[PDB]
Amino acid sequence: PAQDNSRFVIRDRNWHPKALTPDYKTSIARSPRQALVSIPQSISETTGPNFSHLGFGAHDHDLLLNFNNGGLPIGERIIVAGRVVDQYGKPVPNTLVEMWQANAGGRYRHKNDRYLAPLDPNFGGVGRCLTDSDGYYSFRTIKPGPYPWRNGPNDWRPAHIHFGISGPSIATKLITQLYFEGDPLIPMCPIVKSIANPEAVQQLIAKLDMNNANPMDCLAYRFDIVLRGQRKTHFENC
Amino acid sequence: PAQDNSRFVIRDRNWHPKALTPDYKTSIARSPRQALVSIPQSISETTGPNFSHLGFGAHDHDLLLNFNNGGLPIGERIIVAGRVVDQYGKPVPNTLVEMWQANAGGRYRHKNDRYLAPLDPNFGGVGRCLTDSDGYYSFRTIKPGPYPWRNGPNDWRPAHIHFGISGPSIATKLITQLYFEGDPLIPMCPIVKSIANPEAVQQLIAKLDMNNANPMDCLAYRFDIVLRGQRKTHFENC
Amino acid sequence: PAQDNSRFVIRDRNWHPKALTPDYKTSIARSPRQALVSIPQSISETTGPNFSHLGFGAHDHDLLLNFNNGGLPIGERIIVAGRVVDQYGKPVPNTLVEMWQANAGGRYRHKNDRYLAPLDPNFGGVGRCLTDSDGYYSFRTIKPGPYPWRNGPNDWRPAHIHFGISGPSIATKLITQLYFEGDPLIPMCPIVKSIANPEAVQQLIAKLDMNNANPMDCLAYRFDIVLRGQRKTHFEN
Amino acid sequence: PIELLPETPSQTAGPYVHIGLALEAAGNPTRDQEIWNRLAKPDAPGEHILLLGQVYDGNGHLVRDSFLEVWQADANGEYQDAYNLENAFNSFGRTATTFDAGEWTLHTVKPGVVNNAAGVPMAPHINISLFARGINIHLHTRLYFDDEAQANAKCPVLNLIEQPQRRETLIAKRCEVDGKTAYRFDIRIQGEGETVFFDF
Amino acid sequence: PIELLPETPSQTAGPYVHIGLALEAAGNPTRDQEIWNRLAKPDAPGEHILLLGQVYDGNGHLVRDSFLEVWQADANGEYQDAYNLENAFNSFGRTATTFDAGEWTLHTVKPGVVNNAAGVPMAPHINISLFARGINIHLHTRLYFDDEAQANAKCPVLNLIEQPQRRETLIAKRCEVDGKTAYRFDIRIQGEGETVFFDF
Amino acid sequence: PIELLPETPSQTAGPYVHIGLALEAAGNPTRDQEIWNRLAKPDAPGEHILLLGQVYDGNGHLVRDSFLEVWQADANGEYQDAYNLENAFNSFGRTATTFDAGEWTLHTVKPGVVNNAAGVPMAPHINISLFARGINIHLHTRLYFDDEAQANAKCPVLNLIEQPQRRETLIAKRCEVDGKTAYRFDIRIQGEGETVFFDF
Amino acid sequence: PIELLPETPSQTAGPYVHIGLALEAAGNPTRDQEIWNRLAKPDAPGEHILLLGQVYDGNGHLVRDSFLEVWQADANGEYQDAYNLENAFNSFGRTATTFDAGEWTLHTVKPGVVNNAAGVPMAPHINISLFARGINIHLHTRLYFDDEAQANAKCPVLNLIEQPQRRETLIAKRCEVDGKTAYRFDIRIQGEGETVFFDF
Ligand SMILES: [Fe+3]
Ligand SMILES: [Fe+3]
Ligand SMILES: [Fe+3]
Repeated sequence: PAQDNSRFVIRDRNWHPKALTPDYKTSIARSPRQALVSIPQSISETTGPNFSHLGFGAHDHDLLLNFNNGGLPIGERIIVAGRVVDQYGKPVPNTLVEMWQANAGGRYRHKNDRYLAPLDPNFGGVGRCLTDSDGYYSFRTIKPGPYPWRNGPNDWRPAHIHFGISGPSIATKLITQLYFEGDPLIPMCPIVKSIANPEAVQQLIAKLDMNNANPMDCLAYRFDIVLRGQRKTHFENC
Repeated sequence: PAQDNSRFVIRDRNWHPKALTPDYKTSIARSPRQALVSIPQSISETTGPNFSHLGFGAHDHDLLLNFNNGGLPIGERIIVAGRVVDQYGKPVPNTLVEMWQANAGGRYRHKNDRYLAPLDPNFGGVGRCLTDSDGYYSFRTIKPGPYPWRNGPNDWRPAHIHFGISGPSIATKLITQLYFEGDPLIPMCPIVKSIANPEAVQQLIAKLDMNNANPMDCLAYRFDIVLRGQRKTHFENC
Repeated sequence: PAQDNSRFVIRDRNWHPKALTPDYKTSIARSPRQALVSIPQSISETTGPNFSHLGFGAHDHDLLLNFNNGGLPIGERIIVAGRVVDQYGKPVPNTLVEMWQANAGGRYRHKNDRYLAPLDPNFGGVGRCLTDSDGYYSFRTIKPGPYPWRNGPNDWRPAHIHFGISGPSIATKLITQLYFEGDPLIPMCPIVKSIANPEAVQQLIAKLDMNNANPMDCLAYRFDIVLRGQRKTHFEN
Repeated sequence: PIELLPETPSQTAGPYVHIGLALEAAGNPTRDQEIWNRLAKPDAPGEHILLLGQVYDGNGHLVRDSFLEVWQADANGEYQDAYNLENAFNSFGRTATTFDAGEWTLHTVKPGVVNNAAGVPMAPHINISLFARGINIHLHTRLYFDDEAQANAKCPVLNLIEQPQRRETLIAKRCEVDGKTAYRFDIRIQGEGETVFFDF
Repeated sequence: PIELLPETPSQTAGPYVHIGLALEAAGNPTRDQEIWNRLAKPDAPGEHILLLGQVYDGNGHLVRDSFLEVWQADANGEYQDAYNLENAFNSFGRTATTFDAGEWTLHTVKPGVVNNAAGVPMAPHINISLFARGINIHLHTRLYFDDEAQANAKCPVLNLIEQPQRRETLIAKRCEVDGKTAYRFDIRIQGEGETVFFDF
Repeated sequence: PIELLPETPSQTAGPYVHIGLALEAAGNPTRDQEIWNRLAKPDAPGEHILLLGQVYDGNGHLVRDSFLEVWQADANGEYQDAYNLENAFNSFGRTATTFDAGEWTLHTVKPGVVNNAAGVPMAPHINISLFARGINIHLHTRLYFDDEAQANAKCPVLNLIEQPQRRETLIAKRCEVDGKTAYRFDIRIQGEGETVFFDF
Repeated sequence: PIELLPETPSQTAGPYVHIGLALEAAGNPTRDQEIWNRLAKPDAPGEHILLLGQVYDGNGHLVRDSFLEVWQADANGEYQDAYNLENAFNSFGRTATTFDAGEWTLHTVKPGVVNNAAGVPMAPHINISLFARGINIHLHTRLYFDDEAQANAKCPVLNLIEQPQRRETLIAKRCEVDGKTAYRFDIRIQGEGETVFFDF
């Protein structure tokens, strides 16, 4: 079973988005008004699930093939790849990376999405994988489209892929969104702008990666992820 | 019939791309090696077709509906709109604007395009319209995808829409390509870079136009076109 | 007989003042705490009154003569003029422009104003007009004085004239305040500073306009107004 | 991206708004023609109704300096933009709350049904814009009628309000005032029972 | 000072989180193996219990799109980190609230006591992380049990909450669902009865 | 100096130009009205002729993806600019070379003489603009006729070409296609026999 | 975009390349082991062949200072990367043109068929890299065999050459030299008959 043998660098909650960011309207009623209560790290927080023994399907990481109803999906073929490291630069191997997204026209395969852009019969928009022994992951997909949403009267999400990363503990687990280099919607989005620091926003922008493209086939984007720094315990209970 | 009653400002052939731009490989064998011969403007050059009496179909300007085989095309719904003016800033009304493009995945509906990205059964990729009495045009379409091509070993066109504009004379007729704001492929493309002046390249980049969007429906891009300046004749044959 | 044939550019509510701006104390209890609900434009929102056949009195635009009780008002004689356009630069003709203001000493002609600066027996402080066919309006008035108010313990409004503009629809209707070039009170005012963007504040500052003055008579200020951009509908169902 | 000229920013109407926009309510002399709270002469077609209401702040206290503008269809569901005091009906009017009269009134007819831009009927409504000291940019709302329950349930605008409980804030309550049909429409700017406000 | 690489910033999970992380709850086809809400096979050691709850926003309305992750010790006070659908017990699981099912459920065993880093026993607890549209960074809380009052009163983590009234928000209420032992743990994100949320 | 707005820069038409401008040549469905290669209805005034040609690159290989626009006077020396598919004669048309049809054709009448701006007669000619993959800005040329030798020798435009050998590149060769009067006008973009291209 | 470390840029090998890379050809003493032009000992499996050729510049003159590197499969279609002078066969070799010997030679076996990355057979070929003074970055080509016509017609690499006439430049001509099977492969760097050069 799991053991308490490490500590995680405390989060900077001014680098992350704050809870109450009223231009993102849903945050108004879904943000605590009381202060978070700080607690010391124990085995409860410094451990978490490892997914090495989860059984993955052959196409779990390949959105071009994992919703195959007779053809390929329509849209911009891309590899999305990167490395997961911690704040000390140490790779995070064998960690669970999950992703989900809309299709090329900004439509999600969910009942609650009634956007008039059509569903793609050969696209589901869901992927998962484990990072390899050196911390790298990769997915193949189509570039999602932007889409409108009921925030302000003319608000549009930039194209994005939702990500979740487990990391070594429940203290490291993160959900975020990947945006794409140059997208003119990024500066305009109240969800992006829930992050107050422009340098932090830049950390969510995937870069075009021609070096990793398959010529005559698909482009590639690079999205590196940084989880909380992990260190050994030192001088505790003495 | 047509009359010779105007002159057109001479083209700047260092603003336009030159014929021989060898990084665009096909230009090597398709560029003249002799100098162009300059000739004075006559009725032959200063007149041209007007298309006010061409019969347009109801959906000729609407690529979401003009290849309707049972559904909407997949991809990012956009309006592409703008104004055609001449170099003196005078609007160019009732002028023919034609456009063609790939689908959301960078595939053209042409036999010679064997890119593995699929065709969209509800997308044809061809539009036309006339500018209105104040020089404005508009199309509705899906944003085309980038695509690979057999130039260098890993070359990719930025997303683009091909345009042709007639203008008042055969001297003004132009074919060009529209690119999209922020696309990281633009600086890398040898066809874009056939244009030597970076300021000229910027004239081909359509800007995101939130003001012209249909909320909850489609985004919009603005692409203004400038044709050669037209003036009256003066002090000729005297 | 009004028709739904146009759409108006969505407002930038970070350019406008937000509702909750606590240094302006009254806003604390008069600001919604729930998000505004966005709704699509319909004929309800994209139409509005046209006042072309409202009957104006001869001096409705002339505050030097419209409260005449035996003489002229005391204070700095000024013309206040400008153009109303939309965000596309299109003039807004035949639109209703209403204004109200304090007298030269910062006193309003309202029972609730108990400021010790006296009323002026020949000044009422109220005007209205229509923009002309090219979008231009003009008023003649006296420059209002600043005045103290019960916000912080030593708060003073910069000299200002209140404005209301109808525009082509209820979606374009606007109330605002005009301030005067160079007034050192402007950067200190919590009502001015309800507007977060300093470039937006600058849009409320009327410029001295010597070109439009009547020599030996009155000065002039220019205050241009921009209403929401109007466009035709396109590709709707 | 394309950036147009910025709109002139809003400012509060302030405590003396009535001297400029509600002269009778300010206790000041009026001009020959004023835009006020009688949208319908007695001879106008449709059901003649009295509307009245009070405005409350976030501490539950009366707002005694508000200024309201209203815009509504005639009884046949047509907006009448040609404003004229000689008209039997005008689609536009103004009212106010003051220190002497904390309850605003409107004299109008019940508006007919108007379709939205997609051709879907909206329930009968009056569009309201609310101005006052402390309000930096005016608040938009709609007054619907409690005796139009079926129509209200199907209104595409009401149905954009996510919570049924909040839809209730826009429904005016039918009553009788001096034998005449009336509806009360109270507005709560902030807090418990906060009125839905719109952006468009 | 020493500045490390910044952590990738959080963003909301958004309204379609279920398509990625709760496929069955999304009504979409599942993969052969999914991480879900049954932590214990029937023969896992310990007292088998159902956990359930509803999530409320600051207006007292149900959150019908939440996603929850849980982490708990097994009945013997051991954290089982080698996730496997063949395990008798997994310390990790996932659940959700949806339009059809506004109440989340978890099938588990009552956790055993684990010590904090100073060797002081913590009361039996489930670690919970809450994600949803409108939540920009996930909220951490703990579920404790109302029939562990003696242990709860001595828990070094509960005792970091300054006010006893707030400690009460973390105590799940024993009940019976279909006749079987259950504990209800409602979460109130904002306002009256606001649930304690942790940083660590 | 005075600098006007710069002209939008040209780009190649690319290999799929036909899908936009030559739909029938592309093998795709056509619209009700298309601008194509039949300038003259059978009863148009003048001598009815076929024009045809092939386009060669600098290696002497066929260009199998070109697109050509033409502009010519009618038989009476008048430019008919009011384009209409119902016209007896249109001065404008389009043609193309393709994988299946490497040789372009045009059905027209022999143009009448028009004067230049100084009043000097130009020899009968067709104005041609050539577009294709590899051509960054279209190439302008003129097609003259080998049976107008006297007029050609006096043409003020042909005489701006310094070398007689180069003038020969613009002279189309009379021939017969299916027994009918035709002129062949091959274009050599580069190298030996390079066709004269104009700037104006 | 992502930018990696730039590759070290190429420079010409220059006129004295043989002193470093072709010592015997330079007329200088050799070391105990040299990489040279005998890929196959007489005992190696496969058809033993002599390859020879001359290299020409754009004026049709002999290049008398070239250096060539070759890479080919063995007779069974396997590349042998473990270079050793004790091997009966090595996949790699070097040759040169010099002032005394303008015609390079190679002693090898005919390579077997190798599939491309998509599993499609390529025709038998030798990969060649050409270096010399005046050549700033080496030129890549392939030597195919005129007695493999059927295979050559189907080669997915040959078929990427748009013009059939240019494909002919890569086909070596079978002959006999002193009774032994040989093929001549001349390279024309520039102009008439210019050899196809590849990028990959
Ligand atoms: Fe004031
Ligand atoms: Fe999303
Ligand atoms: Fe293209």
